[PDB]
Amino acid sequence: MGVQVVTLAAGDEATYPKAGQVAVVHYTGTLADGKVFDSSRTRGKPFRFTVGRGEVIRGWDEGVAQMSVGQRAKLVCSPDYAYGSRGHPGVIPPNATLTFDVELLRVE
Repeated sequence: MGVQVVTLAAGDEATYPKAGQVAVVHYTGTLADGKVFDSSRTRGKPFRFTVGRGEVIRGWDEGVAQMSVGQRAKLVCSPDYAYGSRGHPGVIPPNATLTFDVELLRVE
């Protein structure tokens, strides 16, 4: 509830991030309509963070939490569990659902 994950490219399906551990994945902006947005891969630099900490949003937390290394899927979560609330002009809608494509690269 509030965050959904749709598998896109099956990966290892064996190695998953641990609660409190630092996981590295690639996030890509995308709207429910399909409109593509700014992505991290665009700069050839994956985003890493501690799954469970307060540095990321609830969406990514659960999303990546249920993700596997080398696995790619879409992360469609609500603004209540992300930064969609405030958002920005030409970047993020006013408290609107968002779908960020997350791709696990490795876990640490």
